[PDB]
Amino acid sequence: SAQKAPKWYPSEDVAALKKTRKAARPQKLRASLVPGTVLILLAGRFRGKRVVYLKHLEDNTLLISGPFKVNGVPLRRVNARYVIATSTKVSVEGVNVEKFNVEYFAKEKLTKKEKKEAKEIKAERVEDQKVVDKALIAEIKKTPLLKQYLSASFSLKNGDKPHMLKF
Amino acid sequence: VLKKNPLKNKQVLLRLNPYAKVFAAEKLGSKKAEKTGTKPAAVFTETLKHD
Amino acid sequence: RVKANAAKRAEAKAQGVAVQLKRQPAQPRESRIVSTEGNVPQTLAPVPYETFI
Amino acid sequence: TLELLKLIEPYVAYGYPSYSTIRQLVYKRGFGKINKQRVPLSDNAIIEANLGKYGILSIDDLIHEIITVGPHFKQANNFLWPFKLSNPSGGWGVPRKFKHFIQGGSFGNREEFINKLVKSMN
Amino acid sequence: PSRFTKTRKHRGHVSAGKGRIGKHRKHPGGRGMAGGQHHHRINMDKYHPGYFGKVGMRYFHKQQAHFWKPVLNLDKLWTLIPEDKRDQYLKSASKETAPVIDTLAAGYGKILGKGRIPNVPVIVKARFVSKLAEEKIRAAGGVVELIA
Amino acid sequence: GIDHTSKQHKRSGHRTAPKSDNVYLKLLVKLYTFLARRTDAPFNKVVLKALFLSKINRPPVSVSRIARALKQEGAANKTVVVVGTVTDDARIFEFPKTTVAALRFTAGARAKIVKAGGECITLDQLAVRAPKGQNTLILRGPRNSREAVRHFGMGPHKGKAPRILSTGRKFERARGRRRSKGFKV
RNA sequence: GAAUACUGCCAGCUGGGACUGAGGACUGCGACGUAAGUCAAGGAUGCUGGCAUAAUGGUUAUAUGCCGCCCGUCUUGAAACACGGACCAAGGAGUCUAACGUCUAUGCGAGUGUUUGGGUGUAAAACCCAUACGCGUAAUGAAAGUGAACGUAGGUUGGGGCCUCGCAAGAGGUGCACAAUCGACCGAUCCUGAUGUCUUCGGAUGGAUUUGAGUAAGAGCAUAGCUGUUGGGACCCGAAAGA
RNA sequence: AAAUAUGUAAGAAGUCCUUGUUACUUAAUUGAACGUGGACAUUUGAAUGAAGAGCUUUUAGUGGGCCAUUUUUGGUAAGCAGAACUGGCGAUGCGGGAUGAACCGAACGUAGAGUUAAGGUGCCGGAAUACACGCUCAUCAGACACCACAAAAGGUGUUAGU
RNA sequence: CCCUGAAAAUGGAUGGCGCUCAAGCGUGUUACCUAUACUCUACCGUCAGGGUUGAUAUGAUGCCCUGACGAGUAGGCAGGC
RNA sequence: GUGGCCUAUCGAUCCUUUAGUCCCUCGGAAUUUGAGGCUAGAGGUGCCAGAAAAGUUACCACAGGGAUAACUGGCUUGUGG
Ligand SMILES: C[C@@H]1C[C@@H]([C@H](O)CC2CC(=O)NC(=O)C2)C(=O)[C@@H](C)C1
Repeated sequence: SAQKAPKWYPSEDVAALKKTRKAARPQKLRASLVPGTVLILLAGRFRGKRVVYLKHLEDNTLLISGPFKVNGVPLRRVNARYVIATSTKVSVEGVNVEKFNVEYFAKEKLTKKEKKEAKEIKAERVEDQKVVDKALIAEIKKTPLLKQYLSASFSLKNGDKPHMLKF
Repeated sequence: VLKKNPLKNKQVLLRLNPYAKVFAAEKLGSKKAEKTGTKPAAVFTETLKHD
Repeated sequence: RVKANAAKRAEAKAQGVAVQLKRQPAQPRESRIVSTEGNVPQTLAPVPYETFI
Repeated sequence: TLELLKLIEPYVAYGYPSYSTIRQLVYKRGFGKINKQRVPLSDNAIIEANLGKYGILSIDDLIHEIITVGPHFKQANNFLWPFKLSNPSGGWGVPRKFKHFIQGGSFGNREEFINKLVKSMN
Repeated sequence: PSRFTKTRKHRGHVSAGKGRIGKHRKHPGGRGMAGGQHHHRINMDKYHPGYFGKVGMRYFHKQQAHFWKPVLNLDKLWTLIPEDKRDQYLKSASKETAPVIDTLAAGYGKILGKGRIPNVPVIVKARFVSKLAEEKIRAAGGVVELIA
Repeated sequence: GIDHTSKQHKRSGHRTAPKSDNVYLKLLVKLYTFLARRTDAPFNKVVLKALFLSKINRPPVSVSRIARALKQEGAANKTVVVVGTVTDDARIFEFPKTTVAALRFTAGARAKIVKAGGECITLDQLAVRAPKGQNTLILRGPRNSREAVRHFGMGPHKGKAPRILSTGRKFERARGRRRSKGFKV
């Protein structure tokens, strides 16, 4: 024989796991994040954009839509740690947000065999975008310069210290 | 298997010392003390000021 | 000490049990009051230097 | 015991602990000497199994026998494993440790200032 | 087996267990019994006292066969009788028919008296016998007859 | 760093298993390891330790020593336990009817105990008929009767036997052993 | 008459940062709950995304930041301006034997040892064996010589274990080995000197600040192993010499 | 006539109460030594610690030392020679003293996080060109113990004081 | 405190550059830096204390629980290649 | 009262010799000389735990030693300047 033998072999029977005492208690948001607050996106393809915060979704994310007719940001999810909560506020008692939730934004089960070597928006998504934009735009127009404020991007000038700035 | 510190983890603090619940409930850590109006003798204050 | 200890133990057998046969070191002093009556505290600072030669 | 302390002055700092210091010390860093092993207290039944013959049946019973020097202080203290304190969090407050506390250092009897030192050292 | 020796464990270590200062040499303190009176004196005087000097008188042409006299004790005397007949002789402690024990054929010269034989008469034949030995055979009812 | 008041990593200094490779002795050690762990009887612990001993730490126990032990009043009906060999003795002319539990019996010792009317018992049968060592009597041989002990502690005025190869006159009975030749020891 | 500072306490509340996630059914201590259960209470889970390959990672070369003196030896002290070493391959130094000490394993044990030799053989093997002899079972003395129980093989103090009573704590009894001590016995030395008698022999009793490598219900013998010792070339190499 | 250093004791192998042995001792039924029997509790006779406490065999290497504080001898002195107690190096890495066998801190399995020691925070170089009160201007300033040096004397330089 | 006293030979040493209400001297208060040191966690090994047989799913020199510890020449022993 | 008021004033094995015990041995058996034994002293080793011991080498040899001298260098600076 090339190698003799192990006298006794380790058992192949997988052991179960101990009961884990970790209850999933709900998230505790920071005090500056209330619906209608204008947020600044710190990351993502829409970084630096001014957006209007609407709803806190079940998976701890934030549903947000800086009005698509204003700056082109649609209704989408964001992570609360990747945004800056400003002080300007927008009333939001004209939107209906119980329809939007996690399974609404669930993307797809991407087929592994589906690979693209060289290389459309749902009509239900665009209709919701229109409906919520109507209420949002109709209110922000009450107070001056908000539309242009939401249309412009955010950036740090020379000599800008975020550790002492206010947002 | 793991030493959990009291003075934190109130579950452990209550596993020991069942009296810590009563201490916290009645707020014995901020016991307001009864006022007494005794005054030092004139000889004590005189010698304290004395050079 | 053994003769006195035997007598104390035998006396404590009748009355005063747990007579504390053992010795003890010098304990720290207990509280006390120091009265000022007729004994007002008074002293001065260090004395300056002088030769005396 | 005062002669022992007077004989190891240059190597120790000691003082008079308060109830606050004693309670926090025993709760956080208190271990037992059970069968010559360092057993974390962590439970009232561990203490009552090794000190219940002396009328001590809880961690506050152990703390009581320490803060006030009871008849069974020697047995309770010898049951306690020596505390393994860490370096002070705010530092020693002194450029050089090895001078007497009166002479500006850190060793010697520091009266009631041991509470500030110990609470930072654990 | 050389594979169990400590030499196989000193391979790689310079001094091979013999020290770096002592520097294992040929014969540092002499050869054989050298210096039993000068520099090995303490070892002689402590572990082998009486080594040096003459004591007693000399025996020219000493033949060890003249002094041949193996001793046997009373507590071993009954072992010369065979085990099969030992029990039947021990019972019925007779004087008219007592066992005859011949220590010469058993290879012994003198019988000593470490004592406590059973109270059974025996006929003991021996070249020599100590005083207290014979007194115990006679106390047990037997007799000692001397042979040559 | 620690001010070590005693040697670190210090072994017990006692045998925790027999040095031998006797499979049957190992079986006995495993039987009495179970008994010592699972019973509170201190007889089991003593026998377990005594099974570990070396050949010179378990001297043979004579049948005369067994008989002498049986003469102790109240010990006549006890079982004699010898962790080691039991040897024959022709100096004793009567042997009581007893039971001896020993590791090994010499042929003469086995015959004599049986002839008296008793039986020779192995240690496993001892545990079956006495799991806690009820009414047992542990006997041990004389450790200091070895001829190796005579030379232990040799020194002046100690009264010990020197290590020698030949006895008699002309062999260490001279200067150092009499006043007539220098000094005496 | 207040406040504040300073010092101290809270089994007061609360925010941000970092490191760690060890175990792997249940058992425990708790807390909140009328209970049912739940829980941050004897060690991490849940949700999500990208990639699924050189992407992470290993190896290697390079660069960069910091550190890094030439190994071996003698030595109080070595990188030394102390000695050996230009380089590589192969060889190269605690071995065997006679006798022995402690310890360990083994077999039998008051015995132990077949192998000098004989029988036998499938033939330097294996198997079987008589008488002897070696060591032990008796010591002491220069020697001639003598030669080990007053006693449950002694008393005392401890002593594991066992037994009795006890729920227990403990109290009694027996107590191997072992340790300390005082006795008894054997040999030597010093002394005393009974019956008796080849009248110079015998040495009975009784003692001692004496002495033994002794007895006081034997432990040894043989084989094997590490280590140690002595003699041998003796861990290897090396004289100036002598015959 | 110190200080430091050093002997002994702080019990069960003890104490107390009765009374047995002897050839010693006493004028003696006196003592001495050793005992029989009985009594003594739970703080069994100060504190602290106890890592198990005792005992025995057998064998290695070593038997050139040196340094530091303090005591100290010879010498003018010596990185000189010779002693005492203790701690070290030899046998030992690590952080600091730039550098070093002995100094300061701390002694070492492999990693992670936190806090410190001795020492430091202009730059080299990680860390306050921090704060506060004063002194000094050197045409040879000074800048950390071991340590790598300076004296007697003098200066209407300047500052404080009698 | 500063200055005179104050002279040695290759060119050199508060470690260097440099420093003058100091980056010097005396003193004080804080903050901060980092050791193989201290604290907690993990792993390796050693040691000690233990658990485990109405068959421990027939390996009890196995498996497991708990605690502490880890410097090293000459040297000793053990487990291995 | 077991030498000097106390603290120093001294000597192994082997051999020789003396005193004592009248003792043991001369091993085929005895007697007597002789010799050898046992116990205790002396005769001596002063290098005093105790070999029996004259020089020279500028003709030299070996094993080593910086454990140790004859240069330099280093510490010191009595002496010198
Ligand atoms: C000087 C003279 C002799 C001397 C002694 O016998 C000399 C030597 C003889 C010998 O070969 N070996 C030794 O041990 C001693 C002795 O006894 C003295 C009293 C008398």
